Amino acid sequence: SLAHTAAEYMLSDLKGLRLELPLDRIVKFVAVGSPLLLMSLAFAQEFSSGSPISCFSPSNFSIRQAAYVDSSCWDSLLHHKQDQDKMKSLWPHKALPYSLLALALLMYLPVLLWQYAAVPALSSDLLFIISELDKSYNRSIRLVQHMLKIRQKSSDPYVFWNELEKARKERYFEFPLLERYLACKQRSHSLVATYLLRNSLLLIFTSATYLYLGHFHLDVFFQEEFSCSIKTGLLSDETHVPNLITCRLTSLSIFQIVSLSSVAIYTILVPVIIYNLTRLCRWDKRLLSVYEMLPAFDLLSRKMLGCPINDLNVILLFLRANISELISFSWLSVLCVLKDHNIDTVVDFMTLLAGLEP
Amino acid sequence: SLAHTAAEYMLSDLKGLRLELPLDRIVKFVAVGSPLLLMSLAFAQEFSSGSPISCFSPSNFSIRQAAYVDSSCWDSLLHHKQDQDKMKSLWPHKALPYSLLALALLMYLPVLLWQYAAVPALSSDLLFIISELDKSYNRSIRLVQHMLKIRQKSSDPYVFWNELEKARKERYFEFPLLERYLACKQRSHSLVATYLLRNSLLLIFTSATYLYLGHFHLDVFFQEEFSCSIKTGLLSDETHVPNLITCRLTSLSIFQIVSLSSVAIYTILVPVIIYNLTRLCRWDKRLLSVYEMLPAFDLLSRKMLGCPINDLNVILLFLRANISELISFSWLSVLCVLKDHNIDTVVDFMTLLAGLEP
Amino acid sequence: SLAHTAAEYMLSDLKGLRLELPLDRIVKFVAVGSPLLLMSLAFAQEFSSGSPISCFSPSNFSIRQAAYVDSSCWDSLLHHKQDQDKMKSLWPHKALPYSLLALALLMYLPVLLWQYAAVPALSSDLLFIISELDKSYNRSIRLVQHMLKIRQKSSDPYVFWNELEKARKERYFEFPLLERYLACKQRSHSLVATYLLRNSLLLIFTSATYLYLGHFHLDVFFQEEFSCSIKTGLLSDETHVPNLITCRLTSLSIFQIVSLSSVAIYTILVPVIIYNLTRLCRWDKRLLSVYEMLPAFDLLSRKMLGCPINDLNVILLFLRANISELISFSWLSVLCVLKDHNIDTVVDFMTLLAGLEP
Amino acid sequence: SLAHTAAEYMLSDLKGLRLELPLDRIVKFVAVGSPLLLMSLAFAQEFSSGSPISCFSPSNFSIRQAAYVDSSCWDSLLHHKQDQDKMKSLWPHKALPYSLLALALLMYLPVLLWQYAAVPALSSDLLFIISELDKSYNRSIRLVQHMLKIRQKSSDPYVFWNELEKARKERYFEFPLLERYLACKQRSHSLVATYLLRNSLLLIFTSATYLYLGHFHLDVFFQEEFSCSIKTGLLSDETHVPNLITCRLTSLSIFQIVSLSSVAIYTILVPVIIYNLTRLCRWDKRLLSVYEMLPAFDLLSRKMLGCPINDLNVILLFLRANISELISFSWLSVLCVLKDHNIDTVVDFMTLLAGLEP
Amino acid sequence: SLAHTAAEYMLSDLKGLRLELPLDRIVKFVAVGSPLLLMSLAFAQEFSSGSPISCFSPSNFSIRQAAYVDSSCWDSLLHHKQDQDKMKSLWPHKALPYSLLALALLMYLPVLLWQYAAVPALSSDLLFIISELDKSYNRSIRLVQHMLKIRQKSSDPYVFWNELEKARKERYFEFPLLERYLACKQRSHSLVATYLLRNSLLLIFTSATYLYLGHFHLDVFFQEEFSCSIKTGLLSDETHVPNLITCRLTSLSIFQIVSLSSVAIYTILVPVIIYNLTRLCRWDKRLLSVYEMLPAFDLLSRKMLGCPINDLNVILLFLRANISELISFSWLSVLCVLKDHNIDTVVDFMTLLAGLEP
Repeated sequence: SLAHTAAEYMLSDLKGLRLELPLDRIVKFVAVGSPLLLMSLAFAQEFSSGSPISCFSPSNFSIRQAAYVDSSCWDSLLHHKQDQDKMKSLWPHKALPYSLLALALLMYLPVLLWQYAAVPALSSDLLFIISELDKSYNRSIRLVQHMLKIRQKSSDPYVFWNELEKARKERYFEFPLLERYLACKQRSHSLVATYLLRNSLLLIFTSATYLYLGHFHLDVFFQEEFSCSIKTGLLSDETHVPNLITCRLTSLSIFQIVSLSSVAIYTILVPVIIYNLTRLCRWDKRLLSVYEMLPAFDLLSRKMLGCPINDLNVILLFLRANISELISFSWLSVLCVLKDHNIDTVVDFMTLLAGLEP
Repeated sequence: SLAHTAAEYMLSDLKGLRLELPLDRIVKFVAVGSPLLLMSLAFAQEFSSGSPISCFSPSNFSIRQAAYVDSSCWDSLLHHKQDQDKMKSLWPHKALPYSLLALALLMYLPVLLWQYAAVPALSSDLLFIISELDKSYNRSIRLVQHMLKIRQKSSDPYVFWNELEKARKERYFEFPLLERYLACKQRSHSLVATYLLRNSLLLIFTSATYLYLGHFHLDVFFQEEFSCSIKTGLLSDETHVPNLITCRLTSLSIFQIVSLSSVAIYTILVPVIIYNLTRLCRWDKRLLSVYEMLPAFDLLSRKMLGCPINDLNVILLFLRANISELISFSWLSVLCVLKDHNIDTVVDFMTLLAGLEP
Repeated sequence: SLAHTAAEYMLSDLKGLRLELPLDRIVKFVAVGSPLLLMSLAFAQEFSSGSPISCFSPSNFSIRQAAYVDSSCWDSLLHHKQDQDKMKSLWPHKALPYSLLALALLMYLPVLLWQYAAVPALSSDLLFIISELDKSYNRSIRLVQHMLKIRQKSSDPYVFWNELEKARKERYFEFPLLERYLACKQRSHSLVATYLLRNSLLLIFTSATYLYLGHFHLDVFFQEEFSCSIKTGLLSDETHVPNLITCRLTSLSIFQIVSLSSVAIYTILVPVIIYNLTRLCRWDKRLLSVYEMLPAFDLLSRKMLGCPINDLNVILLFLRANISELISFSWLSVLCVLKDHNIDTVVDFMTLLAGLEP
Repeated sequence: SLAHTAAEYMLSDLKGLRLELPLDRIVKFVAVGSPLLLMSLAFAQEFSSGSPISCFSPSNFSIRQAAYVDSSCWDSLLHHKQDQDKMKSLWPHKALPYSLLALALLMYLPVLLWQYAAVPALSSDLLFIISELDKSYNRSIRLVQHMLKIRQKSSDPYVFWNELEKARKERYFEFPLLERYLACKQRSHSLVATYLLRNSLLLIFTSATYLYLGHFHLDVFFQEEFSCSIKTGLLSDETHVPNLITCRLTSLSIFQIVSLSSVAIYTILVPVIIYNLTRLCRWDKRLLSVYEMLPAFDLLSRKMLGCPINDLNVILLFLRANISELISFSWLSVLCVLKDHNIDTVVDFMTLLAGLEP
Repeated sequence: SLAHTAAEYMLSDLKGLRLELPLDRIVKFVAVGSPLLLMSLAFAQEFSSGSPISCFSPSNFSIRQAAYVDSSCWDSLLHHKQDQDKMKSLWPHKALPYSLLALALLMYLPVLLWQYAAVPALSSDLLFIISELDKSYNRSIRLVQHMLKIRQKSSDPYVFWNELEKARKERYFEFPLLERYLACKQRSHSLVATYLLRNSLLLIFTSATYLYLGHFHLDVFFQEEFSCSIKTGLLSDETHVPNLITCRLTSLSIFQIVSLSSVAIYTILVPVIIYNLTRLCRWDKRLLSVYEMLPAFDLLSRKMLGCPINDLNVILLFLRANISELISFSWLSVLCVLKDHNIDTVVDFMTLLAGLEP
């Protein structure tokens, strides 16, 4: 089955960045692999359908004539009701695998749009961001060996403030270019549209699937017997039954169960994308108390105003997922005992020098 | 069969930390792989079922007519009893693989929840804790070694009872950051909730499986013959049998054996999760006797009081399984001969000094 | 099926250079793999063909005679209409896989032409050009150190208003090799033809596919029943039906869907080739403002005049995709804060020393 | 067949330690894979059974009726003997694959028990021993090499019986850390119970297999023809033979051969388990003569007294297998010429210094 | 087929030592893989047997009745000859696969026992012997170069006939540990018993195969038609043929060919085993003429006395296959010139100083 090779080629799980949120990956997995899995279950493995149509041909017919009768109606699914002659078609029974494959291909479009429209740019931005944090951290490394015999011998305030205010105007406190980079990036409105459009495509496709299931299905759902005709052409001048009644659709149960599963999976999937969309509608101030004290992280906390829709929200959402890899997976994360005005200041710095890393 | 592929993808066996207990692993393996194995056995390998329904059609029927007979009843499981006209359905026979796959997928949810909502924080805490405790070694053999050298130069109270306080309560012998970190953790109640929910989901899934097996199964269990009807539609105006009796279900034995095995496996597996849950309801004091001597290992034994339902219990339980990789898989493990007040204290030192460590 | 294999060898995704645009890549993917996917869907997997034609032979015929009748009309697919005796053929039904394979093979010609007659000559140019232009960061505030420091040494115009005509404009700063190379490349008109030919081949082949679908298809489209003759040879002297009416094509629906999808995919693909060919018809000056300040990058924006159909256009088109490999993954992409006269050009400068890499 | 996959997954052949004896390994292999091999041979490959039952239906019956007759008795194996109506079941014929799979999975429990309840503790207790034994090597030859500085030019009585006699009491040569450890492990009894349970499980399991083969088999062994009944339900009101006599079991020979092989393999396997049980019941004093002279091995050759049940026996048993890895695969193994009171003590030493390794 | 799987698992082709003689390897290959190859050839691939028995049922019988007749005699092979009622059985036709697999498994036991009972000690001895023998190179050139250098400074008896006793019988030109090791080992008789038993097991298995082929085969060899009985049970009260004559065995020729090949292969194999056995019954003295001149190799050449059945014989037998790895793959192998007492001793020593090892 092509479902397996589809699952292998597409839907398959720089050098270090996490470019996709776990919830987005879960949503993509569930929305893309479900049609392929349903197609694999329906037309392979357990339920060997064989022939999807059976016909009650008269006993006078031979084997090949019965095969002709049952094969000339599968491609001509038409109910010749006696109620004029409203020939109702049951084409979903034949087009179900095509619809499943079309939905599987369609649900992959937002993934490609995200991956190609804006991923080199985001990679460039965050790569540059991480390319100078390491060098500034190295520039901040050469303070502990300065704070070992100059800091120790003192009457507490002076050196543990005195050398700090000496280091305050000293050029390893004010960061080189971030003060302008963040101003450039926050105001630019280019990358939020990609996120919004990616979520809107999934919502629109779910709505389209609902419309498809509500309009074409739900009508031929409890219909299992239909009467066809063979003498509708060159065979009209022949002596046999003019209405080959009681042609039964063998795989009706598979049809119903596939429809129900397709409805249910997207029904439970709907609110997750809405939550992801609403994630960007607010300014996240969970850990902002500890951010305003650190030199570099003060700038991230400062530019938190105005409309909550700009590139800064997405960049911060991606950095928070990338703030714990190997180097910021440190004191910053360990600074959880500082979440509970002259004592708090000296308590906060003692904790900082307690984790003196080397 | 897709059971093999499902076993390949899901249920397939930082950088050194153990993020799962062996009992939890065996529980997950047994609860996940069992439905897949049952599905593989039931509809593949040994017993090639062929057609799960056989029909005793009258000899006047043709081959294609008999095929239509036996295909028009496998999707219309209905016992047309003469007792009015209660058509009892036998749909579990058709839906057994569906139920098995659904159970296998449902039982994978707690593993995903544990992986997504608790693994990173617990890994971070374990990393910080191990990085702090590995430095506790060169603080009781390298810092305390000047108790044996001074003991032989003096006698009793001012050499062994009056120096254990000015050295134990010394700056190099304190870990205040670790004490504060565990003090803030013992108040937390987030990560224990993940464990409780992970076990509770398995409990409710086992209960739901019990209701499913007790309500739908156990009724169609000893019934192997049912009389169907064909003239319930456009075939009503025809001359043949109106009640085509004795349609026999071929794979009843597989059904019964699968149901019995599913009952037995989970009946055996039930108390294990209960024991896992009650593991957290007590404070474990199996080795505190040797722990309270060490500098850093005194703290984790000190903050051991009050209600046991908290984060520190979980982190310590995971730490016990994580205390023996390559570094603490040493003297700490060898500290078994000191498990049996001023006699052994001078003799427990000589065993400790006997090891020249590197 | 051969479609899977052809997808494995053909269409499978120096040492760092990107010689193909992503739009070109996706165009090639969706132009080459689409007929292979259609062929795989049409004659394998979900829809099991069996026999592509059914015959209504008289009941007197045996099984082997009916098989002969069925097999003697597929290779002689021929409508003997009574309307003299215009013997219309329905050969597209038989020739669809051959046509699909021919189109799939024909789609590869522009790709191989570009890979053979364009890649090495252009790759030499890219390697050489990136090689000179790398020598621009050594001609930075390392060599322009006495320009920011001369602000207080010297005064006003001959600092950062007229200092550039003698101190900057001198032999060390300028590059004669670029001046010699770019003019000759501008006058050259060799490689400007390969891109146009490769796009025009795809356009011509699309038009040919349209003509094929409009002439041979769209006529035998709703025809599913035709009458044949078997007494057109050595069987003429036999007593049986002289014309065997109602030979039904079982796979008419697959034919219709294949034709419709083939039309739709190429209709969607048509404008992208036009966009790609028109990409070269204009000069891109999006980031020319920041290019003319830099020493080496000034020459790229200086030779920007005349007719756009030149080698330089393709060179810069491929360079902008490779301007972010690992070393130019830096300040030039960083300099977004410079896209908003005395304060303007100075602010151009301390932004350069902020990203001083080491 | 699932037997192949079961063989790959289970029963598939620190970092250098040998935690398993070869005899126990071969016992596990021949006890686990044997039922899997029998299952693979019995229901696949050479003997393509097809249908396990053949029925002599009357010639009036059609093909479908005969198929129903032969399929309605395989799942209802019940001998309707005329001797009241003691309908006897021949259910082992249908349950043989289930029994084989149950035994194959069932034999694997002791392996898991040994791997989970004894591997870590034994690995640690043996690793400490080998680590001490490879860290206390230099004090066996080079220790007396400095005493050999005088030995070359000093009289034997006072440089072989008195000068290095004090070196025996010296600080450098003594291993109390073993001396207490051996006794402490000797007083324990935790790990011997795991070995005893592992072997007793195999013994009980073989006896259970014997009970199964003696009670339910050995009765339907020469029976190949049984007479069934079809009119035992809704078909009672029909005109045909009341008993479909002479239903012959096709695969009786496979049944008999499988039973005989299962009996013979375990009959051959029985004494090895007993020998492994009694291996622990005695002191192994094969090489105690050379152990009592060596520094570290004197302690190993000191403590063998009292009851034979202790963890020390298992530890030394596993150490003997690992005493020839790469470093103890040395002079100790070379010391085979010292297995044949003033000349014995001197010949034993010039042999020791003859193999002075570097 | 299991033949391929067995070939992959069993019979599949320290760290440098060669512990199996090429002749032993080819003997094992041609003795183990031959039955597997015969089984793979005969019961698969080219000769698709299908049904191994054909029945000439009367034309009145139906298809299912004929299938019953032909399936109830394959498992009941009994010739109801009219000559009382000597029902001769033809069970080898059914048991040939089982016999072939049993022979294939039986021929592997000596390999396993040799692997498990002789490899460790032999490898230890070989490693010891090589690690001592490789030191002999700097023991005849680095130590005896002052034999021809002094020779030119004097004349005859005190320069080439009186110094050969002072220099040869010196401390550094002696190997006491090695000579004692060989003295101890030539008394041993453990490893030689393994070789003798390994060869005798193949001999007895060959004789058993001959007995099996001569007792059960060679009787049913030209018999292809046997008359069975079907009214030997519940069918006795029926109206049909009491003697269903002419049940023809389809696979007689392949049976004959398999038997002939099995006889011929082992007939060819027999003398190789006896030659391998007789290899140990003599002292090999081919290159021993020069072995008496090297210092260390003199001990290997000295102890050729008494009965040749010793562990020493086997240790040199495995040594000669291992004298040409990389280091003794040298001057020793170069020494072909000196295969054609003062004259020869003085002329021959001109090579090592000329052919320097430095």
